[PDB]
Amino acid sequence: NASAPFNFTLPPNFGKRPTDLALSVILVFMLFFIMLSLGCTMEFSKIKAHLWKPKGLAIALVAQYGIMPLTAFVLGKVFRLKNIEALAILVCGCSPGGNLSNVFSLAMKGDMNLSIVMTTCSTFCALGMMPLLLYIYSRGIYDGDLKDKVPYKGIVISLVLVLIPCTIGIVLKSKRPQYMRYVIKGGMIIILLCSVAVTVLSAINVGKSIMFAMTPLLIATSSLMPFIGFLLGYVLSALFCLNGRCRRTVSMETGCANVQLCSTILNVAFPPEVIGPLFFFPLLYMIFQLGEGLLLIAIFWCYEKF
Amino acid sequence: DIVMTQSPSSLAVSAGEKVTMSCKSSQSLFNSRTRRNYLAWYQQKPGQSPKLLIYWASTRESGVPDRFTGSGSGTDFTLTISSVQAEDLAVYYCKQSYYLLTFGAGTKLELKRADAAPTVSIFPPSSEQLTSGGASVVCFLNNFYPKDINVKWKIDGSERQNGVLNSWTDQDSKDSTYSMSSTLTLTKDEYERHNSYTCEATHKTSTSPIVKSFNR
Amino acid sequence: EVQLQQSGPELVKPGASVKMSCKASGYTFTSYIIHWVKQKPGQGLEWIGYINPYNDGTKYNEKFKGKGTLTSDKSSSTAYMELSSLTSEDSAVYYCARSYYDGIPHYFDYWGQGTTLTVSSAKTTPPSVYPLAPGCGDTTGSSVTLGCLVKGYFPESVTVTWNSGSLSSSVHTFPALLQSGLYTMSSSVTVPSSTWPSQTVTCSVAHPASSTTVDKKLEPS
Repeated sequence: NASAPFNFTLPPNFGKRPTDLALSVILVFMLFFIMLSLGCTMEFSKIKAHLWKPKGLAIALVAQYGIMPLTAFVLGKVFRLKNIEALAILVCGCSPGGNLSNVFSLAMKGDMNLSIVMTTCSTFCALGMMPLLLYIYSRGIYDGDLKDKVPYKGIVISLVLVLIPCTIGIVLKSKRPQYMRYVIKGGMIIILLCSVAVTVLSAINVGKSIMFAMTPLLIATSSLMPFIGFLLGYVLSALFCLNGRCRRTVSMETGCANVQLCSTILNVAFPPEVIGPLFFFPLLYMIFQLGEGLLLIAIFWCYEKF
Repeated sequence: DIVMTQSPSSLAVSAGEKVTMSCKSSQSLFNSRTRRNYLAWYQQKPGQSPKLLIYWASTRESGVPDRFTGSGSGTDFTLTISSVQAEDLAVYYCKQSYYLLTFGAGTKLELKRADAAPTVSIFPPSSEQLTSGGASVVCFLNNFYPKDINVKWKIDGSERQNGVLNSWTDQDSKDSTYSMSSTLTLTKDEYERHNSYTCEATHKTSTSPIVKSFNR
Repeated sequence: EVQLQQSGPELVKPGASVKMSCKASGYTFTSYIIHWVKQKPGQGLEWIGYINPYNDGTKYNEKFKGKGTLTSDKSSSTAYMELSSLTSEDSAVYYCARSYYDGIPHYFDYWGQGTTLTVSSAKTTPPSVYPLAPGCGDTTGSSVTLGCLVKGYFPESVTVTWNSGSLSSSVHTFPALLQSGLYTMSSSVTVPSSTWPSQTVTCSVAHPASSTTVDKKLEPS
């Protein structure tokens, strides 16, 4: 069929819809409340002790950065994927641990301070040295340098939005821990309201429900990536002589990856008419692994009660 | 880097003789991840922009005649035309795009001729040319098909081969043969001290070179 | 379908400062990337570099990295190419080509008509036409050849015709190649010797770049 661009197109209003800005600000507010309420149940002693012992941090970074990009490249080469799809899956693989994974860590309820220090150190390491590995692993694809194409202001903004609410929570609990219940209830109700609002808004904001036109093997590998990541993290944690409570959160952090930076780099690198359904690939992909995480949650409820 | 070298670089086919242009490139320009075999075969008619014929070295562009076929793998590729028409005479470069965009040397297509019987002609500078302060002696050969031909000047038994200009025609469509011209230019005050100005042309159609002498 | 329009032929001094514009409005200009290819006379094609207008990215060849410069205009949907460094040998033909680009440029499916860039000292002057005639003791033969050489004409716009000669039959025109800053071209026409004295032949030179149309008739020696 030679080489032709996809018929999918984005309206010009997509650049500056007020609804897009509303969606961005409500997600920022949601994440701020998530992080505040999530750090409201954390203490400084455990995070200091885990910072003193970067053993789990070291193994987490080794699994996420020294192995995950390599296996992502291997799967991309094996699946005979196109240049755009291979670049997208490589960027997803080299992406650091997503914030939502910490939420899933709350479901794990094991060594939460280790989880937060691991994810912040992973984001710092990403900001420090992601472009070099991205350029090394993308030989023959996108011959451009791409070094300046990766976002930097977004990474530091995310780092601030992670550190500030957690630090505020630790300070408030250490000094004056007397208003836990009201803050928790308000956070929960506002979180539910914002979730309902975003669920209502995104359905009409996305549009063009042609996400099923994607080729089957790309969907298969997008589903396999979180599974293989979780399996590799669990195996590395178990074979390295780590206790069970301290390994589930590390495995879940390693398996989950952020997709916002991948979306931003995909949109800045390529026009939206050139990209077909892959523009909707990351937003669904994380959702997919969320469901996968839910399955793991069931497995947890198959072990804690039994 | 990758450089393309074409072995024949020149051939002539009348109506249906095989052509089979081949360029071996430098290394294996085959993508392992994507089974595409990056390569492009173009056509550039004289006085016209290049026209794409084959992409991926296996698939032809829509609208081109079916006579253009391209088959190859790894480093070995071949483009065949079979039934060559009068409009198929052009230059093919087999451009590659695996790593860097590099073009080949180019292969020229001509028309075969049975035999060539060139005719020589020599002319001294005009009378009014000398008054202008210069002089130029010219010699042109007509109706010779093969490209391999040499021309040289002997003056008083001495070979100089300096200050010579050569020009070739463009193989007009009237007949498969074409002509060639050669000129020698020199300023005033040294034209008449040697005279002679003998010309000699060597061509593959005759063992004995054709020599023409000039007097006065 | 879509067509690519070039700026047109360019004649510039060795002082550089030349720009070539290529326009293509038949599709979404940001969906494809534009390559520039340089061709020397009779020496084959040569690649320069490509530009992606969406991200305004430019890539150049190693030889053309120093001089090549690519810019894009989304509003005009045009591609501009600049060198800022020219020599007398730099005269060539530049083509703009459109290609798809996912991770690697695939192929140049559409090309422009080409822009002929020439660099020289200009200084156009009327040519001098000198006829050719045999008769220096030669026995001639069944047919005799004749021509009219031209000296000192700068521009390419010139033609030679034989209204009283053999016309388009048995006429050869050697293309001119640059030398010493002023190139020369030659013409040859054959005429039977028996009918040559009866009907004289005159060569007419047409120089549209100037206002000279001098005509003369050759005389045997």
